[PDB]
Amino acid sequence: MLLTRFIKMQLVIFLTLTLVALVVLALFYLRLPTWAGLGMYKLNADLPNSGG
Amino acid sequence: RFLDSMGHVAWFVVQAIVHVPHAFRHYRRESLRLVAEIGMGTGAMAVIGGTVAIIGFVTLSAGSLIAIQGFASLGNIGVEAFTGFFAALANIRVVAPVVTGQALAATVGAGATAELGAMRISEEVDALEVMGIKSISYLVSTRIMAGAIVIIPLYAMAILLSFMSAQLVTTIFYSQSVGTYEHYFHTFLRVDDVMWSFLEVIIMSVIVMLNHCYFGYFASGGAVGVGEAVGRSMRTSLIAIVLVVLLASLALYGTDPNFNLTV
Amino acid sequence: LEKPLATVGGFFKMSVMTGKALFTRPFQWKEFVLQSWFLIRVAFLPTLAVSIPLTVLIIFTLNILLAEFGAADVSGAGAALGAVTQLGPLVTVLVVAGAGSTAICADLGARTVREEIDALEVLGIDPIERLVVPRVVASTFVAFMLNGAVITIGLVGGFFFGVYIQNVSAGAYVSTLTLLTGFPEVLISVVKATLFGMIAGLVGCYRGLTVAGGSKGVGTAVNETLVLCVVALFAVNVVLTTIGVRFGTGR
Amino acid sequence: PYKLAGLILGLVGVLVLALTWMQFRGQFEDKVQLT
Amino acid sequence: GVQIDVTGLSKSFGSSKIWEDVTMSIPAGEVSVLLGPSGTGKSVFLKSLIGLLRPERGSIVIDGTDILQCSAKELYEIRTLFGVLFQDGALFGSMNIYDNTAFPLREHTKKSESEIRKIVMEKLDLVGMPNDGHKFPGEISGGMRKRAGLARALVLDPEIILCDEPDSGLDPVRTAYLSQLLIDINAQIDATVLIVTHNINIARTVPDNMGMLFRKQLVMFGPREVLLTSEEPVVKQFLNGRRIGPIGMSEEKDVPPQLQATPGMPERKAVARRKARVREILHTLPPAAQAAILEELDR
Amino acid sequence: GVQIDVTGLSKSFGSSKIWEDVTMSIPAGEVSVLLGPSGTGKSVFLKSLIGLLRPERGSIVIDGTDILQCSAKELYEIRTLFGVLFQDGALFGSMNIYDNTAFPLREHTKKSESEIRKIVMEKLDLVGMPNDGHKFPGEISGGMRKRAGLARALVLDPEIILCDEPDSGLDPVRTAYLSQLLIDINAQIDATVLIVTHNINIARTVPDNMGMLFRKQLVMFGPREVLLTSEEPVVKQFLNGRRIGPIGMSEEKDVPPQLQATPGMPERKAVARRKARVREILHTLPPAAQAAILEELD
Amino acid sequence: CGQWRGIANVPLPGGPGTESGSMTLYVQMPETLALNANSRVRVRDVFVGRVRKIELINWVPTLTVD
Repeated sequence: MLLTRFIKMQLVIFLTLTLVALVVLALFYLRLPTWAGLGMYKLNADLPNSGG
Repeated sequence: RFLDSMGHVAWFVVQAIVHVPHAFRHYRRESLRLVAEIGMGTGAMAVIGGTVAIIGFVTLSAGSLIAIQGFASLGNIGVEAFTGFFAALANIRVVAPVVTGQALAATVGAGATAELGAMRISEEVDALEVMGIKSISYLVSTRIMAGAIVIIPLYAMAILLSFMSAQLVTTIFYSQSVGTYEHYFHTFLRVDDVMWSFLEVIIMSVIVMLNHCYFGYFASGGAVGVGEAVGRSMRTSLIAIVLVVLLASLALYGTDPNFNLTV
Repeated sequence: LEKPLATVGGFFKMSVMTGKALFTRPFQWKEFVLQSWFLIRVAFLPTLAVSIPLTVLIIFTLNILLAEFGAADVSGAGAALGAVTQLGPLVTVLVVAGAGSTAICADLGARTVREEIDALEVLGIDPIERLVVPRVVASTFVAFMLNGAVITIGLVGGFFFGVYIQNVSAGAYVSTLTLLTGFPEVLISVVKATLFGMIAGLVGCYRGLTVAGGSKGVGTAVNETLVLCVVALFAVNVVLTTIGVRFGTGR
Repeated sequence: PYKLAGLILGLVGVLVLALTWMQFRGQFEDKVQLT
Repeated sequence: GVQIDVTGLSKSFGSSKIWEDVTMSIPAGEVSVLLGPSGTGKSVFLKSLIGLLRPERGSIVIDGTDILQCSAKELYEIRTLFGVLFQDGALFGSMNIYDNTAFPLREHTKKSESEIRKIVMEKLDLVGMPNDGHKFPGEISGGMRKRAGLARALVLDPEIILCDEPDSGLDPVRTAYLSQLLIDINAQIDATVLIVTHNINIARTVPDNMGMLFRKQLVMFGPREVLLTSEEPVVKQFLNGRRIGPIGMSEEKDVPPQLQATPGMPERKAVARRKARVREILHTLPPAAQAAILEELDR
Repeated sequence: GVQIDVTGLSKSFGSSKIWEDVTMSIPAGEVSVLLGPSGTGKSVFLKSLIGLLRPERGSIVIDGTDILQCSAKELYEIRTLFGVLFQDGALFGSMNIYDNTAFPLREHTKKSESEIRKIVMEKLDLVGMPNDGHKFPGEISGGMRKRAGLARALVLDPEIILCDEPDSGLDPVRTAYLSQLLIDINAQIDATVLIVTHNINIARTVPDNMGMLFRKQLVMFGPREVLLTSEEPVVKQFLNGRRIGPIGMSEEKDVPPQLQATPGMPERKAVARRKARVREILHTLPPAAQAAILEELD
Repeated sequence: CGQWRGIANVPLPGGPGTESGSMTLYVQMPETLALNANSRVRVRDVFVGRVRKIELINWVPTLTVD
């Protein structure tokens, strides 16, 4: 049923647009690897006072 | 009357929600067709890009407005390097969700209301009931599933284009340095705000699709009544989107504003 | 591109004829009054219901961000600024394109499919002068008044919300309203409102007079009317905002 | 059963409003007062 | 009642053509009927004769003035002599029946209010709505809508009347009532009534002249006698509602005693001139048709 | 086909009432036609016989199961032996003629693609559209819409078929073609056809049984032999299209030989049963009607 | 209308000094340093009052404090 090959073109172009938009927003605009901590190691420090 | 009207819409939304698994397991092809239709528009609006193009244009306009007014005011005061950060806190919080919601309401909601009203007038709802097919499950639940599937890419594109427009307007038209803008933006933007905004937008889109499908499913008065259905559905969508964003922002940042500059 | 360009040319020709009828033929007081009241009654309650939560949200965001910044005494200033330069015109755009433009398009489509336009035409009456001109004038008048009401209600609601919830100072609010707002801002707001009303009325009337009949013609006409109004009003708002901030109060 | 679902929807709306008001006022979290 | 001369008229929507070369001559005061298979665009033709549409070619000479060339300023007077009834009546929903009828009188003439009231009441009573003038178009039936549209078209004393499908959405009894009313008005006013319909009960009893459109062409036009006794396959098939012949399954693949005016109504003048023109055509007619028409005229 | 037995039906939209009291007995396998003036609510009656509307009282007993009060699963099982021909076809514009035709037997039957294609093509050739299966509902005329609606209503081999104003938007010639197709359909699959209309060609050549609605009531129902020779003023007036009679100008004031099936078709079994029923009824008619019917039977 | 001094100088409701039992004082300042009405009256740096009117009588500014 259906599969008119015109709806399929719309579906694939929409999926490509979705993937590109999500990757660009997550990498270059939100920096998800930095927010999560990808490629980053943890360090600690002790302060006499916070200093704000 | 008023209580009965509320009960009618409550019954409609309950019936549409409970039939989502049935549509998911039995109407996959209809869901894919509706997803393609919503993502690429229909009619004479599908040649200009459909819902994607309208969302993009309106979000670009909103981001341009934010960047222009913010840079103007901050330059007049003098502290104009904050614009970047300001722009972020204008997009995620109050502008981009509401504007994307209104544009999505207009395009997709009016299209769905028109389609359902046309089917009601053309007696295709009766044709569906004659073949022993759940009309509400076939139409409204499939529309809701398609809208829930399609809202996330649409809002991601809207956020991306609003950020891009604000950055381009600030750092090209007003010739601010890209480094300062990017630093303040990436320093004073929290991904938690973006994720909660995405949840707000998903809830808002589900409510909008429910309201528009309700107005389109119970249309009456021939081809003339479809237009009045679209108008009433649009008014209700405006009110619902604004209320949803207000309540969500009040709940999320009521006690912790999730923003720190001073000590 | 040929078909959209031809439709744009038809819209321009219809608007030109509308202006010629407005400045040449006698005005229709009765139809203007009726359409003004109709547009008021279809877009008054949604106007408040969209403006009040939106201005409350913006005031809440501004107050929390300023309190974290530490300079919460200037909360009124921005509170006025946006509410005169963006919130008013944009709420007017939304509630006019959604309610009044769609209502006008639906009404003229109803008259077209019922052959009332041809009924007017066979009696020698030009449809434009009798119908479109009062509708556009009423749309402009209603948009102007609704923009004024939006700005006033938004300012008062922001004051009450901030003072009675976030414990900001009332004096620091009412005495900083005029800090970044003056005659340029209210003037550009009025210009925006009038232009938005005129454009919305023109697009609604043009789409209503060219409805496709059938069973989905009026619904498609209303949907396209709304989309065109939204896009055009947002573009015009961007242009007018740039022009207005060129003559800014702070500079 | 229209009026039954209308009452359910109204109760859901009122409860959502009350819950978001309490979250805005921070009634859920407990804090101690010092003078 | 005035003559219409349609010559070489053609129309086309897009690349598709509705019809072409519709060469006819609608007489003065004679109820003509245009009929054909549904989907041949016959309301298009009726609308073209007044100027609501623009035919691609041809001419429509009414009272010596070409409609397709005269500017919009002259048309303001040209359409003073018309009266048009639309399918649904095309009334105005914002005003009642009384105002719907009085609208042309309040628009064109400068008559006093009493004169307007007298004319509107007289014309409303003439169509069978004597005390039903205070109602609205949204709360009246289709037949009453057609009656009120006629009463709106009968106040300016027209010289041409165009009726668009006076049978749509009506059962045969009410269609017969409306046809009797149309014969009454053509007897009283002599107002060149032209009717478009695919109905047959209208096409056997009401008209004086008739013509058929088929396959985007006019197969023939003429008086009642020449057509009701014509051995042409298309006309013989359609005028009886048959099944074998030119007319196909759908568009994709392709005498009865004429109605008399009621007693107390003046004599119709269209019958005499129609019979004279029929005698001329009989001079031109084939022998079998000649004999049939001569038998008919001697009754 | 199966017999429908309407009993004491009544409908009302608010204070206004559509009809008052309708009692029928629609015989199995026979084409029946319900007539009346304009605005008598015949399409409401056609809707109610499948349950799309809810009459206030009365009963509509299909087989032995009163469907006016039954569980929704009972209704959805009943409506497999039904078929409705709406005024415009009520096709779905999103899919072509082939998909619109194959939709009912894809939603109900567990058939393969080959058998589905075979039955759909057979039903398309039956309604005379052998190669118009890939076109869309907007690319075809009204008559082709009615053809496709019929072909879609025939795929489930219904025991009842409903037809709503087949004359609407059709000239007399194409209406004659469609009526011939309806008679052929009743001859081949032997399905109880019901038609609501006011067309007089249909009312005088097509049916086997006829009923008349006027002033919100059923004046009478019966076979064509009985009704065509009726002395009742309303029936005689409407069937002869007269102007003088009870029927007013508007709602405010309120024996043809029949047409046989195409040669090559199986014998339309409803003719013999209609003759037998009218022969049994014959002893309760006025003498002139009795004489006319007796002459017609021979 | 005649005494209209702007939206900053209108006495506003709510806050300290508006409830019943609030006392009214007159403060004869030498110069008000462009002070507006609805400003805060502070005792020990605690917001405990509001200034109502800043009228000028015989060229010496007198403040009405609640």
